[PDB]
Amino acid sequence: PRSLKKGPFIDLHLLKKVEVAVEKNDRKPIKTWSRRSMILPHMVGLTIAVHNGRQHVPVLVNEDMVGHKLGEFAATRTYR
Amino acid sequence: RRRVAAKREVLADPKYGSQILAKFMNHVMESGKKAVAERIVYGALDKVKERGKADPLETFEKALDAIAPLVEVKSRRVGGATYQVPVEVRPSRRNALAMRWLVDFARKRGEKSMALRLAGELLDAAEGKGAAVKKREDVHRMAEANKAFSHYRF
Amino acid sequence: VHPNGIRLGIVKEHTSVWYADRKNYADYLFADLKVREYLQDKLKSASVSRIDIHRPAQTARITIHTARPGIVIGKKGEDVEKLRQDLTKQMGVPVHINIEEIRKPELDAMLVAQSVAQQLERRVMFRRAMKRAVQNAMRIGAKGIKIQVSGRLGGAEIARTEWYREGRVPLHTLRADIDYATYEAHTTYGVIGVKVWIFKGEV
Amino acid sequence: IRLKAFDHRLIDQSTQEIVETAKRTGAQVRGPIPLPTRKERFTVLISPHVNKDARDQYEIRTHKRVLDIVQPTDKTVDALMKLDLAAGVEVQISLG
Amino acid sequence: KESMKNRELKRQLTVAKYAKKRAELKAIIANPNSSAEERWNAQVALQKQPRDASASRLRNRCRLTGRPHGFYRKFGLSRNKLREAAMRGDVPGLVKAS
Amino acid sequence: ATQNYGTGRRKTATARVFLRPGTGKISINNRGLDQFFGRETARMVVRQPLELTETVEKFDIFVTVVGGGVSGQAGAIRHGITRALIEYDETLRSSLRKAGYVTRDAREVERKKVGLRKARKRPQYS
RNA sequence: UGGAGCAUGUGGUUUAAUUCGAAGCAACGCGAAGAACCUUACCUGGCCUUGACAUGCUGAGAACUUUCCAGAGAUGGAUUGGUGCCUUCGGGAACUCAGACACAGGUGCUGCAUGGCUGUCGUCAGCUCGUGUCGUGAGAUGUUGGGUUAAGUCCCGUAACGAGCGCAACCCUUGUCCUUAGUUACCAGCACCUCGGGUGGGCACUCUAAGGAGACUGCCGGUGACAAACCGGAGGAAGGUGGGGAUGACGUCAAGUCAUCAUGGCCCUUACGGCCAGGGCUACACACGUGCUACAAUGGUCGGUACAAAGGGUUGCCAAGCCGCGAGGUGGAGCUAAUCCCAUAAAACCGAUCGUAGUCCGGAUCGCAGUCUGCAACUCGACUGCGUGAAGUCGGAAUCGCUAGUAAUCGUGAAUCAGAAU
Repeated sequence: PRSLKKGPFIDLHLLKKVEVAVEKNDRKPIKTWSRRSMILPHMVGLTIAVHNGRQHVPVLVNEDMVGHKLGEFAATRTYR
Repeated sequence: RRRVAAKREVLADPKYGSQILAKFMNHVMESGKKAVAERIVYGALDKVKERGKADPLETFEKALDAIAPLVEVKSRRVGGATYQVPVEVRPSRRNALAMRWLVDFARKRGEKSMALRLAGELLDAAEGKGAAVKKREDVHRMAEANKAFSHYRF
Repeated sequence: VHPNGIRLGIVKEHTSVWYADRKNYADYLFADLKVREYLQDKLKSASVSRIDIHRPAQTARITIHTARPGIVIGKKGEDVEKLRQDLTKQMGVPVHINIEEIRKPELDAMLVAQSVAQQLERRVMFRRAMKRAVQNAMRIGAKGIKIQVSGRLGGAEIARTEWYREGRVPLHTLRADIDYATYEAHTTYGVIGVKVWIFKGEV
Repeated sequence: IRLKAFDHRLIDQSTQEIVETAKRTGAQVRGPIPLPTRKERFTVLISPHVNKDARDQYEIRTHKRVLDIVQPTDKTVDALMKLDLAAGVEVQISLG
Repeated sequence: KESMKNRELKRQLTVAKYAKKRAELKAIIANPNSSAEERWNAQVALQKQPRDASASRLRNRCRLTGRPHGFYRKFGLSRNKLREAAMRGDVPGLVKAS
Repeated sequence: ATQNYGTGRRKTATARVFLRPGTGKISINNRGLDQFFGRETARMVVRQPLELTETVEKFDIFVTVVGGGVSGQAGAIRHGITRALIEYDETLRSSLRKAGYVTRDAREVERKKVGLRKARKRPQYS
C-alpha cells in the first residue's frame, strides 16, 4: 500500500512546535517522542533525533528528502 | 505370512481391444490430465506402425520374444555367503521386463514429439538390436557361479 | 474421546436451550456464567445436581436442583426471593424461580460428590467412608459403582489408583448412562477433587 | 411460514403443532418441505500440554421449514405461536 | 496480575467516549468531493481530542477466564472452556455427529 | 410404455434415463454421446457391454449424468446401461456379472482425518 | 543430501542495561491453548506519602463537559452549563481527584517434602487380582501345553475356578427402502422462451435425507480332534472377516511450571504502589533436522475455451464499475441471501516463425513515483511493464521410505461484526 492519497501533513498536536519555528532562529532542535515523528516536506533543514530511549543520533538533514520514516538515522537493528 | 494378494487385470478396450496394452493408461497419463494425455496415450499406437509396414501389435507382440530373462536373482543366505536362486519362472515373472524396460528407457533418446518418444523403441521388439535386448541375454550370463544355487544351501 | 457429548441425543438433553441469531449466539452466552458459580461457593447446602439455564418467553428458567427443600423454602418462601435479587442483576435477564423434588437422592453424581470432600477436612481416614460411599448408597436403585481414586491421599508423591469396585460400571457406553462429577476441595494440606462414577440402570 | 430454530428434534416436533393445529380451524396448511443438515466444520486443540496433533472436531446446525397457508386466515399460527415453543425455540412465522 | 485485566477492560467506554464525532467524521473520508481547502478541516477531526480515539488498541479474551486463542465468532469464550462447557451443557446446539 | 425412471451415478449424481426401444442411439446432457464426450479413450468402453448384449440396434438411450468434472463420470454412463434393461426383462439376467459395472465404489474421498495428510496417505517421517 | 540457491530452528558471530525453558536419529508439538500505552521479564525519563484498582476513617463539589492551554508528550486545573436524591422534611449515599495506619505487585529463585481427565507400544491382548492348591519361604500356578487367530473372541486338554478391564454391541454410524416432501429455483408432462426459461404446474419419465429393515459364522462340500479355525460356493452388473481412541483395557524410560486453578527454604517492601520510558539483540567466521520447484528443449513473452460460484453478513461483505494493459477508492442490483460482494475461472483442440542450448527460464543493493484506513507513510512495501546483474548435468558414499484406490501438481466463504493464517 502507502500510495500518495494522504498528501499534506496537517497534524495539529504534532504541528505546533515545528512550523512555528520559522520565526525563531536556529539555535536549538525539535525534540521528538516517537519512532515516527515525521514533519512536512516544507521543513527540510531541521533536526529530528529518533526517540527510542537512551541516547540521540547524528541526523544530517540535507536538501533532498521525499519518502519514508526515520528508521534509517537511528536504525531498527543498531548492530550492538 | 500367507499372501492374500489377488491379481486380476482388465483386458478390453473401445479403441484397441488388446491384452497387455489396453489398461496401460497409468504411466502415459503422467500425473496431470487425460485431455492432454489422450493424444499421447493412444496416439503412439498408430505412430509405430505409421513409419513401418506391419500393424502396431505386429512388433508389439514380439517384445516378449527377446526381452525376457530366463532366471531370477532374489538373494538368500544360510551360514556363509548370500546365494540367489535362478530358474525358469512363470511367464508373468519373466515377461514383466519385456515391455516396461523397453518402454521406460526412451528418455535418453527423445526425438520430435512426446508420443514418438513413447513409441521410440516399440518397433524394435522383433530384431532386438536396441537396448532392451542387450540386458536380456546379460541376465543369463551372470549365472555361472549361481548355476548350482537352488537346492544345496539355497 | 469424551462421550457425554456424544449422548446429546440418544440419552440425555441440554441445559442452555435458548434460540437467538447466529450473531446473537454469544449474547445469551454472556450471563450463563455469573449464576452457575454462585450455587457452588454459597449453596454447598441443598446440593445442586444440574443447572439448566433456559430462556423461555420473556424472562428465564433456572432450576436449582437441590436435595433439601426446607432450607431454601422457609416461612412461605423468605429465602426463595433472596436468590431472585443476588442473581438476576448480575445476570442480564430476570428469572422466575420454581423448585422441584429429587426424592431418593442417593443415586445422583453431584448429590454425592459434594458429600465426600467435605468430610475429608475433619481429619477422617480417606479409605473408610469411601467404601461406605458405595455401601450406604447402593441399597435401593442402581446396580454398581466403580471408583477410580488417583490423587494425593495423605502423602506427597502418591500415584495410588484405588479401586472401589462394588457392582458394575461400564465406561465405553452410550446406553449404559455414565455420570461424572469431579467437584474439588482443599483439605488440611492439598487439593481434593472427588472422582465419581455412580451408575444407575440401563433404559 | 418460514422458521429459524435449533435442531432435528424440536423444530420437527413443533411443526407437528403448526400444520394440524391450523387445519382443524378451517383453512389448510400444506405439508412440511425438507431442508437438510447444516454442514459446518470446525477445529480445536484438546491436549493438556500443547500438541498440534491432538485436535478434535465439532459441528452445529440450524433447520428451516417452508410452510404456506393457502388462504391466509389462520390466527393459530400467531395466537398459538407461543404454543410452538416449549423451552428454546424462537419461532419465525410468515402469514401467507 | 489483579490490575492487568482491569487496566484494559475499561476501553468499552473510553474508546467510544465521543463515538459520534468519530462516527460522523469517518464517512466523508471515503469521499473526494471535499475540497483542497478542506484538506485541513478533515484533519482537525479526532486525535488530540483526547487520544482514547484509535480503535487499534483493543483485544478480546475469554469471558470468565481470559484467553485470546480459541475464540470463535460465536462466543465470548475460549478453547479450554469449550471442552468443559458442553460436557456439563453450557453450549447450545453443539452435538457430535458426522 | 417404456417411459420409465432409471439412474446412473458416479461422484455425486442423480440421473435421468429417458429410454425406449430404438437402434443403439446414445445421448447425454440434452446432447448426444459425441457432443460432450469424444476425442478420448473411454468412449467405446461403454460399448463393451453394448457389444456384450447386442443392444446397439434394439434400444434408444438417453442417460444424463452431471457433476464432478470431465471424465470422472465416464463410469456413470457405464453405471446404469442395464439398470433400464434388467427392469425390462430377465433375458440377460444371469449373463451380466462378468461385465462388472454397477459397484458404487467407496474407494473414494470420504471423511478427512486429522493428523494425516489425505484419505489414508500419511505425512513425512523417518 | 551434494565447492553449494548465507531463514535467529538451537550450538560457533555484533552490546555501553540479559529473566526461566529439552537433556538421543522422542534436542525448531520442551511455562501459556497470542509482550498494541509498559499498574512485565530492575536501562528506565520519573516521582510517591492513601490510591485508578482490593481495602476501612474524611470531602468541597454526585456525576460529566474536563473539547482545549504548556504538551515536539498522561493529566491537575480555565473546565464554559447542571445540582444533582429519597423526603417521619431528621438523615443518607456513589465519585475526576484528594490526606494518615496497612497494603494489593513475586513483574527473579525453584517440579526433587505439591500437578489432576498422557509430551514415548510396533496397535501387545498383553499386565494383574479374589479364592483354592503346591512351596519353610521369596514365589509359582492360574497366564503352561496341543491347535488356531490382528487379536486372554477363542477351541481342546489341565490344581485350578473365577474375574478386572475389548474390535464386536455404546461411539466415521441409512445409494441401498421411505410415507410425505420444494410459497420466489426452473422446463422430464408442457405451450413458451432471449431454448438465459418470463411463469403456472414440476409430489410422476423428480430438486442437497432428518431418520428407519443394512452386510452374515449365514448355509453347502472336504481338510482340522470336527473344533476353534483355514480354503472353495452362491445371490447375481454388492457377498464372507474393511478397531474411524480428548475420564488410553492397563502395564510401561530420577528428567519441561513452586506458572494459565494451583503450589515452598530466601526476597521488593520511599518498591517491579510512580509512570508521560533520554536506545544499547542478524560482524558471517560456518556446520547442521536434510522434507515442492529440475536438469533448457516439448522450444522460449499472450488479453481468449463445452466452462468455479453459496452463505456469515443492523458500526458488514465492498457488482456489470465510468477507473483498465492489470488497477472494479465517488457507484452501489444480493441489505438479513433456493439472489449475490472476492463473480473471473477449469491441464484438450493441429497452439504462431525458427524444430532438440548452464542460454531469446535469469533482474537481490539503484520502484523513483502515483485524487484509497484518516487530525499521525520528510534517504525502506503489495502495486509482477520485463530495458537487466549468473550459477537447474542421470543424483554415485549410503540413506527419509510402498503390497490398492494406495507412492500422485487446479482455491479456503465468513471477525472482539472496519476484506495480505504457506
